Amino acid sequence: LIDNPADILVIAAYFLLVIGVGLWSMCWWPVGASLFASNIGSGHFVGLAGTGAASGLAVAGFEWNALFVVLLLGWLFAPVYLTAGVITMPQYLRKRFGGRRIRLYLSVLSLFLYIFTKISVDMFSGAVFIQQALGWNIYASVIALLGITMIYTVTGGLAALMYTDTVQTFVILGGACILMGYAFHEVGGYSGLFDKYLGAATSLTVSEDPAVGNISSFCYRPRPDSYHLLRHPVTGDLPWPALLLGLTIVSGWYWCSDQVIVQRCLAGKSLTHIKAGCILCGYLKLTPMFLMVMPGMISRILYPDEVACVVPEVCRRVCGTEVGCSNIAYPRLVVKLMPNGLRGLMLAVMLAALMSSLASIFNSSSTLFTMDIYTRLRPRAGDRELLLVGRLWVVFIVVVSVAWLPVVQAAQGGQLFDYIQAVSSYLAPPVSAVFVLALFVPRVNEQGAFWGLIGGLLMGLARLIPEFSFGSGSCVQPSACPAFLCGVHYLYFAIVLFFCSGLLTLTVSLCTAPIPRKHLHRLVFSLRHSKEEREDLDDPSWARVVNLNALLMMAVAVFLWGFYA
Amino acid sequence: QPWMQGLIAVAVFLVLVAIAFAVNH
Repeated sequence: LIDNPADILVIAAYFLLVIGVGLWSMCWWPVGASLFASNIGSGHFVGLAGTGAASGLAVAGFEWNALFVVLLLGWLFAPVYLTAGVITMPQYLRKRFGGRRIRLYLSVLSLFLYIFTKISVDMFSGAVFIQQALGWNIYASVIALLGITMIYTVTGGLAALMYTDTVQTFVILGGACILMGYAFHEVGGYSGLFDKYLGAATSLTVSEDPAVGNISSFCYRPRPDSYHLLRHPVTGDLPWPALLLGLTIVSGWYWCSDQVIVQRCLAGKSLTHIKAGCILCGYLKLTPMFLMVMPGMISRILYPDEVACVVPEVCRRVCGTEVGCSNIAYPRLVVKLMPNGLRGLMLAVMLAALMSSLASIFNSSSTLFTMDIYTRLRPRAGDRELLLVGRLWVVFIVVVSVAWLPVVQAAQGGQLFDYIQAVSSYLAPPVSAVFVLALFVPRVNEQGAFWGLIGGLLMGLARLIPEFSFGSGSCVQPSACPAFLCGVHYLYFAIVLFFCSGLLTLTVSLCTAPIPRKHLHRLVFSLRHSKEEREDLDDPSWARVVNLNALLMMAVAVFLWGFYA
Repeated sequence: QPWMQGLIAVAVFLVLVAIAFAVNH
């Protein structure tokens, strides 16, 4: 419903200005802004809003545990990425363990998680945004998104992303604030939302498929525990013992092992400015509740027939998939509530962010592949061969991601955030456990760490592969997946995978002798400060102010946690 | 009420932080 002069003109103007900015290059605030830019992504918007609409308020605990994991990065992991002289987590692991097997496995795992949790997610979120605006098919939407991403990459926007990212982080937050205000005004305010959400449900809940038959209230009714982050520890959408503990693992893997954030963080003048950037990122990481989760609840309130679709046929007609329209909440909000003038600007900035992220991820994946896999499979290299290989790899990941859109659409009952977190938790906890063990216990050996990593990979695939093979579905058509394999919340499986990988790493490393201290100097957290050389393997008041600010941030975070408990 | 739980959590964490500082001392 954007086919009015007020919308197309603004979108075209916005894209033209972005291209011109890209073309021009052809001729505490920053650190925190860059850190939060990952959560500002439109994929994050869609996932969080859809999960909020589907379940309630609990999905914000993910973001606030990410606050507490950022106050773990800044004070525990950044100081070691500065005492080891290393930059990225795989570089720390290579320096500490040596060899090349660990680095090659990490490169392959990073490429897989880029294709699954980032590339496919961004493509699907852009497709959902375009479908909810132009009413297009998912494949046409992703084709258009890919085309505009190509224009972005060739006009040189990835060479001027400085002036299209850290100032787009203010247009996608002003638009988010304005849309939050509009949604709250439409729903009657804070109290209006909290009175109305529990009573918002679909009216078309019968279905004509004999097997489905009548649909139970449990599925089209909002969860009774929809206003509490502390869901039941066993029968809960987000088992709180996992939302806290079993997420700190995955979120630590992200903010301590995701090259984007690790390097954006290490791009600070001092450790007392990296801490301040982390503090500001945390305060800005408390905002996603009010900006995306509760607006998703308002989306469910205003558009139950669409967002709260429960009938398979209605859900196929609305979502495009029969599982559920959870992940169209924010797109529906944007395309319906906001005015005809600013709606186009909001959609343009969202799509520009999605395609900028896609371009950055394509470039990063090409660089990683060329410099870590083909560089070893053919040491001869050659610039022409490397460029051809990079372009062919971009084509390959684009094709595979396009072939993954149905799975992203139907994953975890149609909840994009649940899909992202499941794919993460099924592959991250192993590397997180290996990294933590390497940081803390010096007994870890290189071959032991590699064997632990690969064992965690195998035992996490033993749950990722069958889950996608059998599907997830919803109450209406529950998947025919084994109970013992599928019932356990993916975060509980995250904890189990973390601990199993740790136990395997200890078992393997205890078989052989440890690496001497000459290769551990200034690498272990317990031996950071030694004032001795190594053989390699190939303030007074500002600090107090930063500490007090961190304490204030934690106090605010715990206040909000208790308020929404 | 919810603000009561928020204040309870804030007080609990402040007490824990004070205990940690005392242990450091």
